[PDB]
Amino acid sequence: DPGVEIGNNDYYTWCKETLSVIDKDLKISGTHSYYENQDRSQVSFIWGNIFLLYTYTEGISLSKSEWSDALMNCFLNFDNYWHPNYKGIAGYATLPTSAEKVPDRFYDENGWTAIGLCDAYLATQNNSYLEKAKGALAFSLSGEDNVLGGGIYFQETFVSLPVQKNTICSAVTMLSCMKLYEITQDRQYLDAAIRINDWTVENLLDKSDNLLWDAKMVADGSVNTQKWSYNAGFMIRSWLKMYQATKDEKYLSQAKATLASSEAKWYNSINGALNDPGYFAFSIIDSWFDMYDTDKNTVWLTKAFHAINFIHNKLRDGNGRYPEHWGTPTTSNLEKYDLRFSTVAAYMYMRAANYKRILND
Repeated sequence: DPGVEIGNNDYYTWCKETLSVIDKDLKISGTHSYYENQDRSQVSFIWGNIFLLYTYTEGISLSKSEWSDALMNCFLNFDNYWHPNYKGIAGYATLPTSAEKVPDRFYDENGWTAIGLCDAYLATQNNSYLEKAKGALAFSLSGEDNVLGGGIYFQETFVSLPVQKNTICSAVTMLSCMKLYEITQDRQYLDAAIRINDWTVENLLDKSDNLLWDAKMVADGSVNTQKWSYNAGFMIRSWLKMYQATKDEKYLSQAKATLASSEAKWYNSINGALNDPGYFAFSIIDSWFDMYDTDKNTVWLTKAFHAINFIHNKLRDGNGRYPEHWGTPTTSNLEKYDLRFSTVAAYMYMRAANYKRILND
């Protein structure tokens, strides 16, 4: 029973507490923008804001009236990161930008954002959210070409990084495509997800453990074989959507094989720890929630609540802050922190609150 794991845990309150501390530490006074880190000297990179977007969006499921304004204010902050036309195409930048400036854009960042904006549209029916979801996803899809036979580049403007195509770009683009396919019923999104998936499985999936390698270098086809939880997790979420859309059992079997291997590699089911950066490992928890949505087996929720309980009860420090990595209990207060460390925890708490509500309905 997940009931045993949920107990009297007030996930909804834990989320609000976490958001309060984030705002205190990192909200830029007089704005709805956030600093990157404890130095409070640079506006945040887009990524930590994406976890806020996800949190407020999920909040709508708990209370539309409580979270609608927060979601809209977040969306309007994202407008600061939107570039309406750089070298012929619109898309989000990693830092605030405007039409007359040169942006630094990433195909993965745009897909992470597209996912959130699709969910925001599903929650609210606000067309402006979907317009940007489509624009962000179009930007991600513009990173796809037949160099290496397919796949999507890490970034628009390579400088110090070698030119490469990356699993996370495949995976967030696939999931975005599947969400927009559900909304629009336009088969071109489904076909894109299938094409990108076929390339990704052929080039970046390790058949020995069903985990995902990180990237493939354009210069020589060499693979970065580092295995990160989020490369598996976003592929699992995508495959589960593809299963729902196609009813082809191959997607479910692949999702289950990759998820089992992800649990074996990263999850200590005894204490609930996830042995990776939180801003990656949360994707395994979202995979468990998707599995519950798929088969209604409550054991998936027991795992999710156990891991989220660990975050609160073992990772949270004496100042209500969160560490980068989820693998080990926190034993002293953090001196350094970036926006994404606590925002991902807030998101997890809101997801947990939602599933607690669903179980008690």
